[PDB]
Amino acid sequence: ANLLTSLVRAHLDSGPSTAKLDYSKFQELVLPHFGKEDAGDVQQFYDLLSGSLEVIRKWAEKIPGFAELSPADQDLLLESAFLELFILRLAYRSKPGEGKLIFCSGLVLHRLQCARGFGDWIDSILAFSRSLHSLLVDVPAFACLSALVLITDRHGLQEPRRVEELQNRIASCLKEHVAAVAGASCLSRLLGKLPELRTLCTQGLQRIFYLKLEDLVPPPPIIDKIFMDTLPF
Amino acid sequence: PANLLTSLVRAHLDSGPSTAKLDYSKFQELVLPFGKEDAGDVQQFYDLLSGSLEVIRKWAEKIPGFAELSPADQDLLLESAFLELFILRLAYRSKPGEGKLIFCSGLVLHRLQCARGFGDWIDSILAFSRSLHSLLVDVPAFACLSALVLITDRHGLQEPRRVEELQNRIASCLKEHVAAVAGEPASCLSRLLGKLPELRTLCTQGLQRIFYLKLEDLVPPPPIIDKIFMDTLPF
Ligand SMILES: CCCCCCCCC(=O)c1c(O)cc(O)cc1CC(=O)OCCCCC
Repeated sequence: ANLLTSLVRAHLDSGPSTAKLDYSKFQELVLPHFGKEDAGDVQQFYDLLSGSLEVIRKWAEKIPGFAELSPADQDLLLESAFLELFILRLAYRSKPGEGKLIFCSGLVLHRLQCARGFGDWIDSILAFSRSLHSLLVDVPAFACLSALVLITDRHGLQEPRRVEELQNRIASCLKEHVAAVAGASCLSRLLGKLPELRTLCTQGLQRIFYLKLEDLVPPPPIIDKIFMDTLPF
Repeated sequence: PANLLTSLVRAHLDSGPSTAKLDYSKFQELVLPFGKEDAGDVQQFYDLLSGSLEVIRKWAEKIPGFAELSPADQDLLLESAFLELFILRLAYRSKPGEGKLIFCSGLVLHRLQCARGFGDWIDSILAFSRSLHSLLVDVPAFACLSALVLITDRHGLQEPRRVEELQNRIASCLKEHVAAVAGEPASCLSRLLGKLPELRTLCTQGLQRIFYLKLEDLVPPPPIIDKIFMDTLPF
């Protein structure tokens, strides 16, 4: 499809390549102090979230149909899927067999260097990464899946039908791809790990909560809004 | 002083169950099985919190001077210390060598009957309990310590100087007692006061737990607990 192709093109451009990969800050051993954290750690965690939202936003803008949705709805979909997309993209691009977190900017960091800012949450993501990797999801299948996480019903959409339309479009594109390379199943197996993912988002909210409590540095505003809008109260 | 100390001790003892009005009817140390957390666990956790609330208020009312602070400041101090006090009184009352949580009603429960509702937080409390017990804090020393958790600076007080005054009064009372029983005139005291910052950290774990449960939203919190959660979030 030209669609599939546009999805893959959007996806690949939204992450880095082996070249663009940044070992400038990477250290294979750091001796941190567990269960505590300073302002640098907290800022870097927030900055990694921020930059991921910026990248995810540009990625979404290249999904055909997405940019013509209402602004409100664009924001709503992005904000509602952000954490879920952050984790999924992180898990898919990282290298858990080496303890390597690879973020969308190309920044590579070791699990121990992420321990301070992220807490447990980073270990939990790596476990998810390993589990997502054992499914062997190829790039076009993934390029579709990720878009379907974004383009989905959310409460408060102004034009849910347009969203549902686009959702169907992308579903068909995926279905078609997984038929073409076969020559319902992997999918049921994929959906099997969604609870891991729902839990992982939850861990993210808890970690933001905790850091907000700590208040060493204030969250960026859009991250802060997402945190708050996600809360049912 | 003096008689202050005596009023503190009297308030403290009257605010908890007698060794003989203790309730083991619900105690079971063997809990088969997990996994996750059902709704009966969440309600019991909220109910246990609730039950300490009214008791801590009557306890505070018997601290000399406390009723002579502004009503607004009274509410603020209670709400801001509820969690810390709940934990401190629990940690002191309970028996961590045996896994026994003893609540202010007299209800005795095993750490595994509290795990589902409280999560990690109960282990953290028990660790604190064990550590508070190694200090061998006698009842008057404790009767003072608890009051000092309540009577302390908080943001929004109308008369912080008066709160400070009463705080100092109680501090002196404590200092004096710990000198009169340890060897005059500190280590033990600086070790006692060491527990207050730990207690804040445990309050934090409580908020995190309430957050998480509010997120899960099996059962909603009681409004007054909910209000305390919300008022004591700086946002
Ligand atoms: C785990 C609790 C989720 C239930 C919360 C209900 C609201 C969900 C929602 O639609 C919503 C929104 O309308 C705007 C937002 O900015 C955020 C959300 C929350 C949402 O997308 O679910 C969890 C992940 C949030 C960050 C990607």
